[PDB]
Amino acid sequence: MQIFVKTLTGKTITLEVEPSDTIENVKAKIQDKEGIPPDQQRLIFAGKQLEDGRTLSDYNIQKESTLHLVLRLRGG
Repeated sequence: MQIFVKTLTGKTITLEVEPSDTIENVKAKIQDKEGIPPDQQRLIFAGKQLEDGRTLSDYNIQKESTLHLVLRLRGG
């Protein structure tokens, strides 16, 4: 099933995913596509960061849901 990932500035990256697979599986597509490594990738649904080793069903992320892609540098 597909979701939507939005970058900082506001490019939308349409992205396909499997709901009982993990956030790591989401990140490996983003990492193929754009090329940000998964430590530097930070995916925000709403105002929670999604944990790595959990599924999309855990968070309750579904078809045609918007995730926001911002980065991880050093400070925060």
